[PDB]
Amino acid sequence: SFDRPEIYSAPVLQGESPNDDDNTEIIKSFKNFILEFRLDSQFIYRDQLRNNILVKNYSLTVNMEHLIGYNEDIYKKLSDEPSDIIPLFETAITQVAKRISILSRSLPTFQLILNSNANQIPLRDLDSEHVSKIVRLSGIIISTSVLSSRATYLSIMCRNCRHTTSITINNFNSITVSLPRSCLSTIESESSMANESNIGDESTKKNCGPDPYIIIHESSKFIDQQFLKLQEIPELVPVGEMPRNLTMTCDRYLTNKVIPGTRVTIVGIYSIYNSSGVAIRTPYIKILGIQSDVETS
Amino acid sequence: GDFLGQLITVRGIITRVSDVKPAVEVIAYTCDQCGYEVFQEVNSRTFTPLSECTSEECSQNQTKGQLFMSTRASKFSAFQECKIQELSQQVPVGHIPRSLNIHVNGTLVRSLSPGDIVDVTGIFLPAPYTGFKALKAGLLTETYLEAQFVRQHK
Amino acid sequence: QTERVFQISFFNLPTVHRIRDIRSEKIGSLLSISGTVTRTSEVRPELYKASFTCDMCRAIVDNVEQSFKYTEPTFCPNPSCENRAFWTLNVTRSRFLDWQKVRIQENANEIPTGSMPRTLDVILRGDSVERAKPGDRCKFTGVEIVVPDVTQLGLPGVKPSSTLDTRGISKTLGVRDLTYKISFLACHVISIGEINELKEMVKDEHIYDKLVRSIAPAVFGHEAVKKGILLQMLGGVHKSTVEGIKLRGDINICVVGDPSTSKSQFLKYVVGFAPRSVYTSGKASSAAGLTAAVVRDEEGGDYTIEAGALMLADNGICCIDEFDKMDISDQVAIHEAMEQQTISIAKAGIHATLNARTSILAAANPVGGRYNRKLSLRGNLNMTAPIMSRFDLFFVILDDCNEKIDTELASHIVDLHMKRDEAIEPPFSAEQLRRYIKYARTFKP
Amino acid sequence: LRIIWGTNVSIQECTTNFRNFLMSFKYFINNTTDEELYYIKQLNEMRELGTSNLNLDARNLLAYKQTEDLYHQLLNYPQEVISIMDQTIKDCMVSLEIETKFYKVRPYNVGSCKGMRELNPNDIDKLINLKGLVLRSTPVIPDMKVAFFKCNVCDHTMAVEIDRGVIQEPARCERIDCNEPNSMSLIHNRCSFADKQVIKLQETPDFVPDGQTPHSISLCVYDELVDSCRAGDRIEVTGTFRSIPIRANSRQRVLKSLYKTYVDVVHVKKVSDKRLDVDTSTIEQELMQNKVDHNEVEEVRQITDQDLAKIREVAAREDLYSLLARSIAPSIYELEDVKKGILLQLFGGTNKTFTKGGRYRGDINILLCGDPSTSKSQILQYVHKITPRGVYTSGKGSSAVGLTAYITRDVDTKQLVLESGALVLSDGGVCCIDEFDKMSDSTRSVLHEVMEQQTISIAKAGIITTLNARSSILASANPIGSRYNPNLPVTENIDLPPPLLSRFDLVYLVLDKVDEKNDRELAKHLTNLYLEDVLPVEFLTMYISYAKEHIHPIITEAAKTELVRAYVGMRKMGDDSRSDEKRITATTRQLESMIRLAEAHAKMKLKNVVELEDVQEAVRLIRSAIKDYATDPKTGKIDMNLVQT
Ligand SMILES: [Zn+2]
Ligand SMILES: [Zn+2]
Ligand SMILES: [Zn+2]
Ligand SMILES: [Zn+2]
Repeated sequence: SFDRPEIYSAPVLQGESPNDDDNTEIIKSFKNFILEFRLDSQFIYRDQLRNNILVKNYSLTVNMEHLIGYNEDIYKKLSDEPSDIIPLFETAITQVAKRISILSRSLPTFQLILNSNANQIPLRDLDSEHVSKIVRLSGIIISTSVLSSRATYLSIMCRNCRHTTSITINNFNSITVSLPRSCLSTIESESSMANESNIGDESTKKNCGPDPYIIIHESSKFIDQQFLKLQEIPELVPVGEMPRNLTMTCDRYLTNKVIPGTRVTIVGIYSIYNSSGVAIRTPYIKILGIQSDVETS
Repeated sequence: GDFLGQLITVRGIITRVSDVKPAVEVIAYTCDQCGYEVFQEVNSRTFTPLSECTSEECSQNQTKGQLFMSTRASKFSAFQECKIQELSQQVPVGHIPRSLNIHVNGTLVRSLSPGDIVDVTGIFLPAPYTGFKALKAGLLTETYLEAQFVRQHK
Repeated sequence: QTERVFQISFFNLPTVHRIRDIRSEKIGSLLSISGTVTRTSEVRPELYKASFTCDMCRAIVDNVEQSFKYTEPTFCPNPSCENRAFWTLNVTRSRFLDWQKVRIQENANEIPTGSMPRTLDVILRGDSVERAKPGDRCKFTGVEIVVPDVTQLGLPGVKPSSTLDTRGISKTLGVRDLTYKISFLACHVISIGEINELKEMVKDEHIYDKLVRSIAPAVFGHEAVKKGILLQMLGGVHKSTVEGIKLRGDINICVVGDPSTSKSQFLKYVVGFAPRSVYTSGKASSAAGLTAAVVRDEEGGDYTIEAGALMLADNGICCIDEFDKMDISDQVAIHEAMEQQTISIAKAGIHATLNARTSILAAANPVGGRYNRKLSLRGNLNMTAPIMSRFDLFFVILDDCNEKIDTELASHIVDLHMKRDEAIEPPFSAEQLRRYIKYARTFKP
Repeated sequence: LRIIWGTNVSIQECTTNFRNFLMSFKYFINNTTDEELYYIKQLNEMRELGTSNLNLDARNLLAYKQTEDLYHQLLNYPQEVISIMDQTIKDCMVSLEIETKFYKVRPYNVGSCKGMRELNPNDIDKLINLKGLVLRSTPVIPDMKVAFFKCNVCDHTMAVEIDRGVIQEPARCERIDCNEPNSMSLIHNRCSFADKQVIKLQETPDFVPDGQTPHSISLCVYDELVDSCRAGDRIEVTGTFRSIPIRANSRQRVLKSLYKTYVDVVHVKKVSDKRLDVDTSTIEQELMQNKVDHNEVEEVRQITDQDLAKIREVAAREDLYSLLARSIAPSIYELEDVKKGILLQLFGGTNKTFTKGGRYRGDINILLCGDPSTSKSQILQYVHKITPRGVYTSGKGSSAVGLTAYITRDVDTKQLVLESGALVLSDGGVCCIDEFDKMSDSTRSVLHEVMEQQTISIAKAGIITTLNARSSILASANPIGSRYNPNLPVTENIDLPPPLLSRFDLVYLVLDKVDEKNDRELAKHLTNLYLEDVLPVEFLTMYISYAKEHIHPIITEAAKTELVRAYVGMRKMGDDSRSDEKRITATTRQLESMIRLAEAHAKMKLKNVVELEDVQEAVRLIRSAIKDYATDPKTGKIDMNLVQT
């Protein structure tokens, strides 16, 4: 009738010398950038982060061309493999804000909103090249769906044995984590009396069932997700053809920022999802920034 | 069973004493990629060694180093196991004397020898069942005694 | 029409290595070793080049090299199928070889001080099978190999282990144990250890006396025992009647004396001279070590018999010292070997009849230390009546006190110590005498 | 002062600290070798001889002021200190092939400690020394160092190095053209291996706490120290203290929390100043193998020329025979005739080998009959402790299986192995049987062959072979009833068949008489010991080993005449008293006994010639042992008025 053993660590020695394309070095270079980069004599991003934390907006808006004059390597990587770098750049901001809150007196992952002023590919100039890459687009909004609920933290329980665990999601861009198919009590032979409670009932093996996990909703947390459609400017369209449109997805601090009838600049990732032909996929854009030309007052 | 988890003293005679061997409590590992040190806790009679690194750096980077055991850093204890039997004047009329198990750790080893009459202070604690499966009904457990202070009558 | 398997055989190397000198820096090289053979197995087929069928597609892959293990193909040859793990075996169209296993032991003269003999497993292939008999001294030329060994899990020390390198694999567990023991695979097997002289011997008309005077030269006198031993080395005739009654043709001798008499030197002479002879003592021998024992093969599916003293002396002489310290259980087996020439085995569900056509040389101590001249022979011995009846000759050695004989005996004993081996000058040598005995046994009077 | 993590060692500090000591060492002191630069002779002679191992005593360093620190550090971190000590050598050697040859050190004087079972878990990875008797050793085991991989799609061969036991198998072929996943195969016989052997040792500590039964220890010897130890050997071993976790069973990768213990041997010592040197006549081929294997384990001891000069200076002494007999047991007030037999037993007869097969050995066998309450028991103990190989047996405590051989189950490998017995472990030594008369006829049976041919023949399940038992027998027997009765014959006083009594070379009748000046001397002798010339132990053992090693005596005709005359005279006596077992009848073994004793007496005093004096002394001793100078040849009775002390 014993307890759960633990695993813990502590730094001792210098390991192998660090390769510059290491993830930790990327996080450290981006944390240096945040608190170092200067324009004129004001440290813009530290001040911005402090002010945003005062008003409970957990986000940072970064102008993309400010980094192509500080560290071009991490710029090339971001424009080439955005899905791998964005999660890493989202750790440094949380780490900095953690210190700021503690010294200026439950913080979720911080959202990175990208705003840019550069080349703009038209909506009809999209091909196989731009897949898993960052593009800049202009157009008009015609649709905005209703906000949907998606999980970030899930607490679950097994309906047969009563084993409990948790799940954390920090990747909401796909439109995926799922609930475990088998009870995790058997693979985590953790306690000395637990593997003994797993037996009995004459001669047989504890079988919980095909999918036995129930979600305890009062102990879970959620976020908002939206769908939008962008249309090409109805003026520079081929004569006698229907205008083409694209489907875009956004969440957290980008929702309810626009209304249909607005002309906008969007920065995002060109990706696909599965929905006649041997192997065909449907494209869509993950939103990373919104800028409106001018709004109808 | 009323006496489990308490501090109790016993009176008996020692029948067998085992040698002194090391018992592992925390195992130490060294990663060449990061230079951290991983410490694994053991409280069973059998355990499974770790394979991959669980450091923060290795946990983040895709490249994860391989673990090796460092004997010197580990946590070790001195272990002995003793059997104690009833005195003749305590056995009921017509029955045979019974036995019990005692555990010793630390600087209290090499203090009991076979053939001694003693009074042992210990903590009465349970252990997992080790009998036949077909004869198991419920959550049955075994008992052992954790030595803390030894008195000898001679 | 298949191709013929070819085998190469090297021999006549410069040096021969002892079993207790094999090291691990000679692994996979050519060497020659010596030893004594105890156990052999039956001949069984071995997988050499196999044919496999694909389970995704049905293609045929032929002539896969096995190399000491059950190897499977690692890539479908069709540029389309991507099968690498799923295969089935056509046992009808695969090529086999012949396979036997032999067990060897260290020779008596090569054992160090205070230690026990060592063993080694020898593998034979092809045409080399069935050349080694139990109880032989052979020289092997071959290659020193390593085979898996799961008995080492428990020995102290660091035992090497294998794992796959995870540095370089793109991601978004097969540990194997390297424990081996040293074995031997052989390509050449040899068993080690003119008419002018034979026709010269046959003529001499004092040949009998010379032969008598050439036996056990180190012993002084006792000519009757010398004659008996020769007649026992030569033999009689084996006959069979119409009714299947078998008439026996082996001579059995017993020498009776007290611990003072020189009766063990006769036995030691015969165990050093005769081709197939074994020396055993009363209280250092068990029944299983005389008749036979049954052991099971690791390969599985069969069993093997291991020979005892009586089987290793088939068509030969078995020497037993201290016959009076034998048990009734052993004596009932010796009687079976003497009336019948068979040994019966029934243990663990194995039935087997084995051949023991052997002669018995036995030395017995009087019942009370000394021989009582006032009692009969039966009163002085401790044997079962069935055993005593089937002995042909009983020789009793008694002591006499005569001065001239004592002078001669003492002179002889001191001469041997002073002059080493230049104190015998026998009529014939051992190599001469073996040839004559071999020639003599082929006559049927 | 860089400190290696987890230690207090600075590599540069210790290397520089070590090279000054190695280039300058100091120390009833001489002026020839005790005041010269010591270790540069040791290195120069090493490189000259073509040798690779330096043997480094330890207490050398606990005096020289600098390297005191290094002694404590060597007894605590053997792994890190011994790699510093080698780089000093191969640097020091060229400072004086030597650019491609590897050097080693071997500490052999670590002291203190009080046995394996007194060591705690805090003594893991420490240097300790052990003494004991070897029983078993497993055959050589191959250990992998470099592995061989073949690409089955491109035939590119790769080699890998073991790193602390683990092998890294490449996932992708290394060829830039053939880059396949999982194409690497292992070919076992193309790999590089090394040697490993496991020994089992019966520990013989000095302090035995109350109620410790003997136990056994496991030792791992690698590379050079293979076949350097044989069962029956009493050795001294230096090594490290380790621990290892074991797997619960073959199928599962699960381990057991309680650890297993053993010792990594670094140095082995097979000599002692206070014991005799092994018989080279029995290990001829091991000496040849050691040179072929280049292991510098020294079996025999070194003799300087001052000490060898002392040897002949003493060997010239007039009273050598009395002096040697006196210094055998310097604390047993007893007749010199009894001690002379032990002295000549130690020298042993000349071993002779015929070139047509046929071996004659020179082992002496002695029986000590006589009243109880004598010092027979001490003689056997003293001889047990001076001879290199021996076992002590009781009468009614032995079995034939326990004396010859047996099969046992090894708790490590769980298989059945063969193990040696009492008499085979005593090969080239002395076996002491106490209370011989109380032993069964079944157990007495096995001794006949050992006393006749010095072999044993075993036909049991698994073994059919002949074993070598070249041992000396020293036996003591108790007389029937209270005391020896002079009125009865000897054959009626000892419960042993008269035919068996004739197999012994010497039979000693130890009789007790009441006489006032003998009693006075014995009482003063004993009382002098409870208060607060002779040859010390070292010199005695050295002399005996020298004689047993070099000289070899051969007999002459003048001796032959006397031998034959003596044998005939002995047989002619009592020719009428043979039917009645009054006296011990004479046989040919007595002739051989005279031969053996003459050769042993010749070997003493360092001759190669057995002259007439030797045979006369041998016959004198044989008669004096049986007390034939006081026996009535008709009745077999002893006149005690004539038995003088
Ligand atoms: Zn469950
Ligand atoms: Zn790591
Ligand atoms: Zn296929
Ligand atoms: Zn390849």
